[PDB]
Amino acid sequence: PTLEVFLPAGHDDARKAELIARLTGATVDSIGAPIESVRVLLTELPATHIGLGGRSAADGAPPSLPVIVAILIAGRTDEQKRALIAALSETSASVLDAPLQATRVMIKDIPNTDFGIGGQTARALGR
Amino acid sequence: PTLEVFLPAGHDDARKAELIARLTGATVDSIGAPIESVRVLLTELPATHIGLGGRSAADGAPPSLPVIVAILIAGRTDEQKRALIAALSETSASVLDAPLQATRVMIKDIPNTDFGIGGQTARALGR
Amino acid sequence: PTLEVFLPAGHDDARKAELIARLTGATVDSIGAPIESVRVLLTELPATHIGLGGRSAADGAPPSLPVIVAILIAGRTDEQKRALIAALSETSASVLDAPLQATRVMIKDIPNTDFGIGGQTARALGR
Repeated sequence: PTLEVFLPAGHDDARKAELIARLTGATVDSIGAPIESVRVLLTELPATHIGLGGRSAADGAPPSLPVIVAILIAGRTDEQKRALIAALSETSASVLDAPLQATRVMIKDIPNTDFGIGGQTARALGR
Repeated sequence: PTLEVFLPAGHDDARKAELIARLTGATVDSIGAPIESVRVLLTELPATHIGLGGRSAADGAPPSLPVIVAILIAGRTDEQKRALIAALSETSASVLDAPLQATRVMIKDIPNTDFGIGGQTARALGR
Repeated sequence: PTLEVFLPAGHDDARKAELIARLTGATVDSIGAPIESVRVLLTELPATHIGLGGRSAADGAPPSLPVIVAILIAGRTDEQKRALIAALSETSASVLDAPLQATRVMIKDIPNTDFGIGGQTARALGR
């Protein structure tokens, strides 16, 4: 699985490492992915680059991050996704001290014909 | 809705804020999302990170219009999507003094099982 | 590296597998990433979702795909990035039978503090 996490700029290395550790744990627990297959990509945004309701965070918008994109090989059930969504949301909210209501998760379900690892498709690899 | 706007570096904070405000308004008009639900994420990239036709601006490609990825919960109609592409594109061209002809919008539908709002799935809510 | 390729829906599995293999080789050649580290996700788009000039592909827009978002651990040189943009663009255009001028590449650099592999940061792992 590959997570892209949009978060406010400013957090220190220890907090970011903790975010990575905890979101990875949340993923492993939720959808049973091998821990070494979980990739986390943190994308920091300045307040001037974050908008909610047409207002920038620099101009006082309420919190709107983290937004997490979770890229998964197709196959997880609806209720497994529901569990993933709950776990990533509560974990990222806790670590970053963000309101849970502000979190958003978007799963991108990728057909096994449409996903490549090492140049080989997930379908080729039996996934 | 969440818009990720891939933006070449160089615009000042006022133009970024104007873009956030006007893209948000275009989204509200075209697909009728509650304004408070519209998120804009500006992904500002150096010219060396942006390829057009196989080259960066630094290697001779013409300047880049924004590329907007519009992430929607599944369920918007074809007419709404048509209106969204037009509105976001006209707004981009107007705000950035740029050719309408080169504006880009890519819509990604997320199934309601795959979308998370405050830790709950869209489907589990009324969506 | 993590590549997301926006492409028209409807390509057959053989062509998608070829695209994944060839984009992977292009990435290894260009920036020297270990082949097993290269992940590719294809994001298929309906023609009504693909906007250029404020009109969708289904509504008569000129070719505008493939668009590739390449997320890299930071540290690649401008020359490496130039090579990557060229190779990804030429390869994806060739495989998908698309015009080179339609292609776009967007590179996101992730600091090694912001990149996770198996719950550990790239910096932790000596990357």
